[PDB]
Amino acid sequence: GVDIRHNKDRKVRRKEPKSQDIYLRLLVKLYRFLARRTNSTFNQVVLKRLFMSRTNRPPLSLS
Amino acid sequence: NFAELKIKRLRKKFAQKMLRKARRKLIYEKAKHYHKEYRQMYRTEIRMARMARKAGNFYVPAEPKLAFVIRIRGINGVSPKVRKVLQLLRLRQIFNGTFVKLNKASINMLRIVEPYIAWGYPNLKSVNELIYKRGYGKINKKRIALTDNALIARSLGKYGIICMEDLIHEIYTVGKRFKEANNFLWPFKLSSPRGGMKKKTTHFVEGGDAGNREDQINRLIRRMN
Amino acid sequence: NPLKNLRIMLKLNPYAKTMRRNTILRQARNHKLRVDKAAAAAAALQAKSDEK
Amino acid sequence: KGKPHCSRNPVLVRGIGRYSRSAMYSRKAMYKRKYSAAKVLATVTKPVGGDKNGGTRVVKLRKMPRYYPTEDVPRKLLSHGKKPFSQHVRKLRASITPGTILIILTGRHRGKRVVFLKQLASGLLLVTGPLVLNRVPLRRTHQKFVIATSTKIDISNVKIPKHLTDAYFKKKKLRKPRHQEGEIFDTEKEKYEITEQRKIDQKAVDSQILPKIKAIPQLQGYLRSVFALTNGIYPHKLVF
RNA sequence: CCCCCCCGGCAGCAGCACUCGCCGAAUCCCGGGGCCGAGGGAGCGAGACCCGUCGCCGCGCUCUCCCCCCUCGGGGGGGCC
RNA sequence: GAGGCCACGCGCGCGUCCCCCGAAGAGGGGGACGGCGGAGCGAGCGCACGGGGUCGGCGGCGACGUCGGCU
RNA sequence: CCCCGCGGACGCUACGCCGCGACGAGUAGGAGGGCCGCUGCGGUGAGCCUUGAAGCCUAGGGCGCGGGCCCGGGUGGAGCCG
Ligand SMILES: [Mg+2]
Ligand SMILES: [Mg+2]
Ligand SMILES: [Mg+2]
Ligand SMILES: [Mg+2]
Ligand SMILES: [Mg+2]
Ligand SMILES: [Mg+2]
Ligand SMILES: [Mg+2]
Ligand SMILES: [Mg+2]
Repeated sequence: GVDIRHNKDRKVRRKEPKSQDIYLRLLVKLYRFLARRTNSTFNQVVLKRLFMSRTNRPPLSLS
Repeated sequence: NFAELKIKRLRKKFAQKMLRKARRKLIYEKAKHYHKEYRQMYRTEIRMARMARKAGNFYVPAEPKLAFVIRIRGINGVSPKVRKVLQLLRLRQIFNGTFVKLNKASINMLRIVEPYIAWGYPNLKSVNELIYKRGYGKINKKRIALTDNALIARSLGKYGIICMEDLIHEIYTVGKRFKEANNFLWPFKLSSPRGGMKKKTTHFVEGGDAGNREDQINRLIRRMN
Repeated sequence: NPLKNLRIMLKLNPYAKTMRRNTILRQARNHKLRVDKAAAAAAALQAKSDEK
Repeated sequence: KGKPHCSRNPVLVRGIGRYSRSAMYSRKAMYKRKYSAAKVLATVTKPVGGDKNGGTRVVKLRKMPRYYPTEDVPRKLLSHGKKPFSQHVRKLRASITPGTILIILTGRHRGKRVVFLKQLASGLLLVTGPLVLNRVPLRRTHQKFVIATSTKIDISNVKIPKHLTDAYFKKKKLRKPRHQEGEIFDTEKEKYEITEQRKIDQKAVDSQILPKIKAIPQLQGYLRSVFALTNGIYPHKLVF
């Protein structure tokens, strides 16, 4: 037996969009490839934002 | 451009091979120098004791600066302070071993977890056996076996430790980067002591196994791994 | 396992080969010296017992 | 090219040479042997013959496969060892020296005492407890399944024939060419035949082993007897 | 028999006359029994084609020349400044 | 001056130290070390304690009686 | 400038495939997955079926950790399933 705690083992985060939008899934494929094969952290941020929900992607006003 | 690119790849491979050869020669000579240092220290202790006895005085050796700590009791019914100190020593399992740099703070922690551990002062042979047979690195939070020197070099080369011999030297003679070298090592997962223990529930000085046995930790290690 | 696998130990520490070779040569020399010294002691005993 | 030389680095322990890198450099004289600078036709042209068939034909060897299976198996990795049985080193127990009396533990010659002659290329022992004594011909046996006793005869300076090899003693079979389905019994030839060559070899070996057996008293009686376990005796307490 | 000698000498030496230790960078060699064999495209090279006998590591021989010791070209050694 | 070890082995020029004569203790002649200086390349066989097992080893037995099927 | 060879395994349902490391108790309770199961509806299988559907029986052969499922034999006689 090992003296560890298992309540925080599974990190709760989006690994994919919960949406079934096929266009969104295609561009998630594109940015998954770009984030994997480039060192640009911008691609990583964009991919994790694509995974997000609508409340986590609020609309941006023109102003 | 085919001949030119062949020349380019041959030159690159040859430069890489020469670099590997130079690094291997450096590793060999560092190990030789470490051997010289070890025998110098071992003979120096004997010589100092001899001159003190010739003069009729007493030579008190330096208090040991390295300890090996083995957790001997299990994980059931442990008080919170003992549990916390064992976690800070990285002994979360029975028959787990860890090298500890000895000072006031570490010794007081060892006193706190005294009933749960057996600790002592390992010798050069014990350090060699532990690192070579059961040495695993914490590389990218993974337990990776130390099967190549490149694994040590990629994680500790910024500190000058680039081989098994450098790691063993830093562990044995407690160097400047002992904390980094020791935390790089995964805690040793030792077997059950072959031949059994005396009594895990009492102290070593009262016929048991817990607490500080001075240099009998080497006997324990030989039976342990 | 190094300490059991010679080439694995040499991969991790190339100086182990020269240490091991020096140890083997030294042990052979010391064994020969002790054997010769014991044989000389036995021959001296034979001479001092059958010196006539 | 030059004549191959001996190793010049004597082995003192397996994997370790007696001399160091610089010592072997000086022994090899690498200081002056320094060097800086300086197929098979796949297709064959054949005259096809016949008028206006062109000149010749460029016929390739190893034509491409006619058929491909629906799926294959990936090739294995590489193991840097695992030599074939013919290249294995053959180990012999120190108690088995030429002329030792052995005890057979398995087979139809179970419990018989035979004479050891030599180890063969496969590590199998060649024995002949002489056929006039206990009906054991020149025959192979396995050193794992024998007991080496302490009694020995000096079978030095006797001539074991050179053709007595593993290929010589290998079993022979008849079945099964020109026959696929068994409606008529192919049980013929099942009577193994002792070859005249085998009889000649047996006579030649025994004619020079027997006088040395008769040289010591009642060893022939010992070889005629078979080994057995009496109810009082135990193999771990027995000196062989 | 015990102690001090004016002082010892020889051999051995934690003894292969089993009295009493701690050890191994001051440590190596060999052997036996048991359990196991997971993985499966490792080729920067020829532009591969018989199934990559491959990488790292440790070695040997040749692209130099003399000899030595056994076999009858083969095997085993000393090197060669 | 009648042994052991070295993971020491190309030249040229530069530096550092040592040696000789030193006719200003000038100037040349020699050794040792170098991490210094603009210029491409060793290949060819093997053995293997070398990124997890193979044999280019073998035997016996097989139809109305026996072989295998841990379910 | 490849060519005496015109040639060169598999892969990548990307909701897929592959690698490495650590870990595995569980009531009340929470969550995920279910190519677990029942009934009916929209699509789809140029699906199955009187040369035998459903159901049932079975010392028959198997698959899955499991929920369960497939196939053989019998009975049955008109519908059924992915
Ligand atoms: Mg567990
Ligand atoms: Mg839990
Ligand atoms: Mg308890
Ligand atoms: Mg036991
Ligand atoms: Mg208690
Ligand atoms: Mg001793
Ligand atoms: Mg396998
Ligand atoms: Mg659970």
